[PDB]
Amino acid sequence: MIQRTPKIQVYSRHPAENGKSNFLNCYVSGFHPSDIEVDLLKNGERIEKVEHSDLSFSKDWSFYLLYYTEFTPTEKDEYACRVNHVTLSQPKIVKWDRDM
Amino acid sequence: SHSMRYFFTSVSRPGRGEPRFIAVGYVDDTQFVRFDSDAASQRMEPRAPWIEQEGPEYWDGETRKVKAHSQTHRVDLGTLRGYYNQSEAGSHTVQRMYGCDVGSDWRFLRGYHQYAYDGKDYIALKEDLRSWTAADMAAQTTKHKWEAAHVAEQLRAYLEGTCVEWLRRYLENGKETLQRTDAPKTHMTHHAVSDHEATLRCWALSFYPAEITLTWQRDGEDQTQDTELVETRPAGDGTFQKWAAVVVPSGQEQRYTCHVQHEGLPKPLTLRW
Amino acid sequence: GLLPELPAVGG
Repeated sequence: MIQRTPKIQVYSRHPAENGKSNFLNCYVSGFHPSDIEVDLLKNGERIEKVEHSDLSFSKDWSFYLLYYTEFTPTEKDEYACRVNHVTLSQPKIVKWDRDM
Repeated sequence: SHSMRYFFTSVSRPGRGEPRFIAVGYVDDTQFVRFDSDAASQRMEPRAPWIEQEGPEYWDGETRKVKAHSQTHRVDLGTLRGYYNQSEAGSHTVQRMYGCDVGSDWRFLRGYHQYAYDGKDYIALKEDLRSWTAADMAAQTTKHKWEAAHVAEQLRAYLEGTCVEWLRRYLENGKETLQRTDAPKTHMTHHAVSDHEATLRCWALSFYPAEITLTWQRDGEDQTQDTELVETRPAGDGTFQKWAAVVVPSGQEQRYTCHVQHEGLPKPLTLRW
Repeated sequence: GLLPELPAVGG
């Protein structure tokens, strides 16, 4: 079996303003095999109401998934995406930057 | 130009039970149906409002067909484990994609039917819909089998005929969304990297379809150096996002222009700080 | 709408 590591983008659906409801996205793509663990973290702690898209793939057979949750950004709160996959010795954490 | 595609993934589960099977259907960049072997319904389910118009006989048929697809992929996993001399202990993956493109004229343009095992090309129907690309000697076995059983002709009949007819049906029933372009909402941001230099980022938001080109120029000339182009990503509401950035000397921001090409834009857009 | 008969890789 070939093994491709996931590329990760963490981002909001809309431009982020404090106190305005939004959606936090972790887009994982370019990976193989399909079994992957993806969590959204609020200040290091796992968020519970996280949904994801239906598994699909690109022309080169590599998989992609969108994980997402509704959230209200604030000045203080830290958000991040935690991804684990057979290609990774440790789970990779990508922080949500406001850009980006 | 428009397209209908179905994507199928089966993952064997050696520990216990039958494989995980996930099927999804798209018109262009809009997912409209799904099946998941781990979901409760065991039905083909809708994922866009315009397919919900379809009556009970559509959903019974698609459920029957998708389950038959599920069993073919289960059997395939067994077949390929044998062909590749693998044990029963490991998890393996089969992937299959098929479908059709129509042109601006809404007439058949291209058909596809291709297959991978453990993420590597296995077999693909070629553009003529009459011949096969077998990647290795396992796939050659499948090729000789499929040529003897005239699989290409059966697929051709679907891909040139029924497939295009479904696509046309869906494009009409979903026209409010499927035949609407959403032009990118563009803007530029400015990030000071030091006293000497700045990063200009050109944003393209809320666009559909996903296909888009973002390019930077300096003084009106294509620049590749010191740029960064992210992969196009889903917003989650059916639209897409992308950005491109360029690092520039501070005070020279005005020399640089971001150029945006999209189907929803009559003439290309130009942004400047 | 799906293919009526999917071909199996082992016939």
